[PDB]
Amino acid sequence: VHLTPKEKSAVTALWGKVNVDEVGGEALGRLLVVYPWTQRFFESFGDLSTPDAVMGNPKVKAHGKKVLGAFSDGLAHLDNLKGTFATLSELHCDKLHVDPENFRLLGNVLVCVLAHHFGKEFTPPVQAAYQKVVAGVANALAHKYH
Amino acid sequence: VHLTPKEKSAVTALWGKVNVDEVGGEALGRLLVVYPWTQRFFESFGDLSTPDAVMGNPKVKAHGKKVLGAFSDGLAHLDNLKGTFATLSELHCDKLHVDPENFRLLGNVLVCVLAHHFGKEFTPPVQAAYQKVVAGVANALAHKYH
Amino acid sequence: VLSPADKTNVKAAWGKVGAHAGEYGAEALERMFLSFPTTKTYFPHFDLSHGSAQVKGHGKKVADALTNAVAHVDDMPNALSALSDLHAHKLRVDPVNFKLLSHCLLVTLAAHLPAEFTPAVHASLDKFLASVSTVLTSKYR
Amino acid sequence: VLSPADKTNVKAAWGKVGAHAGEYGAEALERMFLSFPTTKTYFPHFDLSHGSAQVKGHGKKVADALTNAVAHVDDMPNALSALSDLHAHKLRVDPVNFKLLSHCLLVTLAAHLPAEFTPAVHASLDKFLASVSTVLTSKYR
Ligand code: HEM
Ligand code: HEM
Ligand code: HEM
Ligand code: HEM
Repeated sequence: VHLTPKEKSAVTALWGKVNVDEVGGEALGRLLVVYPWTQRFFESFGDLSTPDAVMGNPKVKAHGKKVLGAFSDGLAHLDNLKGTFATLSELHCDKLHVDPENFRLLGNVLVCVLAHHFGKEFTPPVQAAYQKVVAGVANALAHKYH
Repeated sequence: VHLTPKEKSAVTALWGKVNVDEVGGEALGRLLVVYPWTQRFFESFGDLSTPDAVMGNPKVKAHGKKVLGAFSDGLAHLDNLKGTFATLSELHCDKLHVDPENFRLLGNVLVCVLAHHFGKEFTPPVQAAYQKVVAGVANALAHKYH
Repeated sequence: VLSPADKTNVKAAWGKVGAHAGEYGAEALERMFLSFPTTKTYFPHFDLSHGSAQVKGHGKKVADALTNAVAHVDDMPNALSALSDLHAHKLRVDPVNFKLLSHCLLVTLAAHLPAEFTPAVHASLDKFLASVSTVLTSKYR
Repeated sequence: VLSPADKTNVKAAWGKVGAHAGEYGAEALERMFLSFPTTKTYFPHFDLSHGSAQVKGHGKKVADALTNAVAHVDDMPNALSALSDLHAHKLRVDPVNFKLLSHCLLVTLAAHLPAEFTPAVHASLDKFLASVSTVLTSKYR
């Protein structure tokens, strides 16, 4: 995906301020709460009975951290997302058979979490730049279906 | 997209029997009837007030013929759909701003029209091969969004 | 919303299916599993090969549920309430998958009932299956 | 379907929006036009630049419609019937676009109301906006 320099600047500047220990878990937790069918893929995580249970679940925070790392990795290779996400594409598509619509949903939940954390700093143009990024990541993760 | 030889065989064999003067118009007409918001892009075509008006509309049949030609062209280059559909991607995405979900819908309507015309000959495995094809075409037409 | 013409069209088209109801349901499932392999994961206790008695039996169940919806088209949320609970709560079926099965049911009908599958009836059937899908996905919580 | 807790959550969150209702609607539209440029084509008679009086005025209209839906949450098809006719028949708005605006409204609420945007309320608001979207797309014919 192609970001303008202004967009690259906006994205990289905000990402530097991201709490990398927490934001990933918050996005994954919210995915499980807002789109409950996704819980089908995480039965080994234990207590997902309430929103409070989900957000406080140690396995959700831990796994969310790995997700966020992958997004960070993507932000470093915006010009080669397909190669960056090849192994993860095989995992989510060939092994897990996650419908790719859910890649888009997680991306949009991440965008909501970034808005929540950054407030007025998450301007409409900054959002537009992040939408290009999460669309690119979702498309790359879905490549094994293509 | 990658078809097995058996799938390639199934697809090419059926396509040879397709009425190339009519099937395209039938698919485009059904798109306009079943998903009426798509009529927004064809106001210059005249009478679209009833299903009978749409299916009998000379401009719908004419334009449908061009669509089908593009699919035929794609069937000849399954290993390079992106290049094949580059100009059409710029048209539908950059100039027309058609949401790419509609590329998928037209593809699925085409699959319904093929089922209608070929009956029991349109077996579940033949359908599965054609679903790979129309997914590939839709993804290639949407490349300018990616 | 389903118009009067839609309900007439769906009732008439489904009337033509007849004793083939269960057979067509089984065929739609088969089409779905082959065309969209992600859907197979909901059925690990099923043998999904051609001629599987399990797919045949399940096709009949699907068809009977659709027939119930046709028979109670003005009261579908009530009629399908139990099935909505099952698919959303217990089974956690991804909502995208209902679009896939709906498409495979249309293809099945097109392949078997050429005279009935007019553009107008195609539109009505698509709206009907979308309405059924809306009810069956209404219970995620 | 919206649960009792969902309706409580949505009413409470929307209560906090207050006199900012129209402003937030305008901001959601702006977010949508910038993030998803295909949506701009519905508004050729609009100047969609930042600070546009037309986007501001339209944001107020959007917000007032959502407020009507909140106020009549158990009777939304009736309350929104006129707007459903407009968007589906006259304007021919692609159903995909309602998901895009819904997302931009959630982002707007998240950016302005951090205390209210809990995971539970996020879920309720998403369900509410999906319900509104279902009504506004119910009239294609
Ligand atoms: C942009 C979207 C996504 C990204 C970037 C992402 C990234 C990741 C990463 C980095 C891992 C860890 C892989 C490893 O341990 O080496 C993982 C595992 C996993 N993902 Fe995701 N993921 C995404 C979407 C999803 C969604 C939407 C689902 C389900 C609804 C899902 C289900 C899983 C599961 C079940 C695992 C565990 C696999 C295992 O441990 O065997 N992923 N993902
Ligand atoms: C797989 C999907 C599609 C294919 C293969 C396709 C193919 C084509 C082709 C070959 C043309 C003629 C271009 C030319 O004259 O050189 C065309 C034009 C056009 N297409 Fe499609 N199309 C697809 C989907 C759609 C959809 C879904 C819409 C709207 C809902 C759409 C709207 C249009 C319009 C408005 C034109 C006329 C453009 C003009 O004459 O300036 N297309 N398309
Ligand atoms: C028109 C849409 C659908 C209808 C009418 C329908 C109907 C039914 C019926 C009648 C049953 C059996 C209920 C019972 O025995 O108590 C059932 C079960 C089931 N459905 Fe569906 N269904 C639909 C869509 C789907 C989709 C899209 C999926 C997943 C891709 C799905 C997955 C399942 C599963 C996994 C079961 C349980 C099978 C078992 O454990 O034996 N359904 N459905
Ligand atoms: C939550 C979803 C939505 C709500 C509550 C909403 C509400 C409204 C309202 C209240 C009006 C003005 C009605 C009037 O003045 O008579 C309107 C008009 C309009 N809407 Fe929406 N709308 C929604 C989604 C959308 C979407 C997704 C699109 C397209 C991307 C769209 C495109 C339009 C257009 C083009 C107009 C007419 C503008 C004009 O000609 O001045 N709407 N909408």
